[PDB]
Amino acid sequence: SVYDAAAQLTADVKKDLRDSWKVIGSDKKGNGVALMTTLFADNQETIGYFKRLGDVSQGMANDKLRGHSITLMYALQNFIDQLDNPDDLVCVVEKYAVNHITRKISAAEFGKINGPIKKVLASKNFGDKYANAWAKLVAVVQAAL
Amino acid sequence: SVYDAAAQLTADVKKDLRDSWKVIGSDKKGNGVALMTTLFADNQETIGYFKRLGDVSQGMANDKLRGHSITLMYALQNFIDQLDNPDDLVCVVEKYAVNHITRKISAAEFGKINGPIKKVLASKNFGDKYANAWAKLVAVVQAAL
Ligand code: HEM
Ligand code: HEM
Repeated sequence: SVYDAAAQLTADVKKDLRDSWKVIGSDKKGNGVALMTTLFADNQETIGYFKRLGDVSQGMANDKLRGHSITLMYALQNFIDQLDNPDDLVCVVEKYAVNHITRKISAAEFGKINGPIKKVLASKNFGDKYANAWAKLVAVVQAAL
Repeated sequence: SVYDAAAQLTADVKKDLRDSWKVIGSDKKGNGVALMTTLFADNQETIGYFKRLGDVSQGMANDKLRGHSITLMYALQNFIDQLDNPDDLVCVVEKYAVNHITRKISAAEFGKINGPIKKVLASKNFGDKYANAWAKLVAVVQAAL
């Protein structure tokens, strides 16, 4: 359940999420597009879902991809800001979950974002410990799909 | 064009937007729900558009309305953070515009949000000058509808 998944965000996990977000959240445009391009590059089978964005290989030059990417980073900002209150975290998670359920995105496919997050964190010198923390947060969204 | 509208936002207008957002954006859950409930109170004809959120008169207790309201405040956060780069502002504005075009929300209907914004600003003592600044930002989105 979403609530049990949310319960897994312990004190250390929340700390690791905040500390790493201070760095990756400071460049939403750059890191957001990096996240998306890495997803498309490593999981080419997911590109079909993003038909509305056009030629996603254009990266930063594609305005639709840039707009989508920046907005996605604000969803993460949203999650981080709700870590203090699990009932609020759950209602925003469920809101975004619906955006993906309507696009027929399963829990398994949503989980494909973990690879890209691990790589982006790694490029900023944040290792496995941080990648695992982020996987826990992603797991909360997965529980709602 | 949307770019024209964005490019018309001046230094004094941006200053007023940021100064007022420092306050209204500090309690996203509270002011977000206040915005939505005020819209429903003053413009009852819009309630039907939000059927997905369920019984909106439940206010804060309605988890779906709460999730929506908090997320709406991050859309405004997004706009405020992109004020100095018109190209970035335009791409996020067009992204959110699509969310409304798909729901058949016209430019005139979107402008109905100005009343609620004016009232919420007034609750924190931000007057007409600030309401006009916000109407200019809303007009940027209207240029995309
Ligand atoms: C960190 C994880 C992710 C977050 C926070 C996230 C967030 C978002 C947000 C905020 C939107 C815009 C919602 C809307 O306006 O309708 C979106 C759209 C979308 N997401 Fe995700 N997403 C994530 C991962 C994924 C993954 C892994 C997939 C695919 C396997 C996916 C597929 C989609 C699709 C298809 C859209 C619609 C794009 C469009 O046509 O505009 N998302 N996502
Ligand atoms: C300050 C202005 C506004 C902003 C920034 C804004 C932002 C948003 C956002 C971020 C969403 C979620 C998009 C999605 O996930 O699909 C949304 C949904 C929606 N908005 Fe707005 N909106 C604004 C004003 C309005 C107004 C005045 C109306 C028209 C009465 C409107 C009607 C809708 C509807 C019908 C939905 C879909 C709700 C649902 O079923 O989830 N919006 N808006």
